[PDB]
Amino acid sequence: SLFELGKMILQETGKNPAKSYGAYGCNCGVLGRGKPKDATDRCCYVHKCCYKKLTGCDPKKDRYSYSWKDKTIVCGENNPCLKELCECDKAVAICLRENLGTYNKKYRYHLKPFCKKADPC
Amino acid sequence: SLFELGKMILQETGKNPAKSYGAYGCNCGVLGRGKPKDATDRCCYVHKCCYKKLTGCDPKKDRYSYSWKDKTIVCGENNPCLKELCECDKAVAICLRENLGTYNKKYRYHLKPFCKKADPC
Repeated sequence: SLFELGKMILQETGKNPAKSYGAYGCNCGVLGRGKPKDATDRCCYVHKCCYKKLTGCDPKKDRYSYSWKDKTIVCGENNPCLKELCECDKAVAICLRENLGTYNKKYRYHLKPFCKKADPC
Repeated sequence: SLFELGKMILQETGKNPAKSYGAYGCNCGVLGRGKPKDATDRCCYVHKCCYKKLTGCDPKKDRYSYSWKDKTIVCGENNPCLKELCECDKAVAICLRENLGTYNKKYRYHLKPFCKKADPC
């Protein structure tokens, strides 16, 4: 769920997930995707395409288990959808840390109508 | 959808809905409900209970038609669910404006474990 997603982002980035990534660019936050503004936004773009592949679970509300082992997110779920879901959130959190170097606050609270439509995943 | 909701909030409050309400208190822009921290937070509590009453449509994704007539949000649906959904979103947008007077930025990115159990809808 968003709880695990936010927690992972916190663990990887060190950043408050809601403030930094609850509404950034065209892909991080509510609504769907859009043409990404930067690398950080593209992580969320990939993340939402990753969500699309999931069936049998709810990426927003369904909680799942993972552990923080050797400072690495280790998804601990047998159930395929939850396991894939975990790996989706793990990927974006890793991706966000990797591109924190070009994070730009100007993209926070970016408005959707000023995002160009996304290509399909 | 969340797009129409966001637009209403902007139209009513004049505020970027993400910055002001994307994470406020225990009910605004956060997963689940919690005891409202203030009046603005209470708007979002009511809004989520409002959503819960809906049968037949999806609050987050289902688009609906409304208009801005004489600086008033005017829903434009006959379908009961889409109509009620629109009114749900309309009411929270208005509620948020009517409570800007006690809006407090300390409730932004509010820590969930400070939230007590919400009353039932």
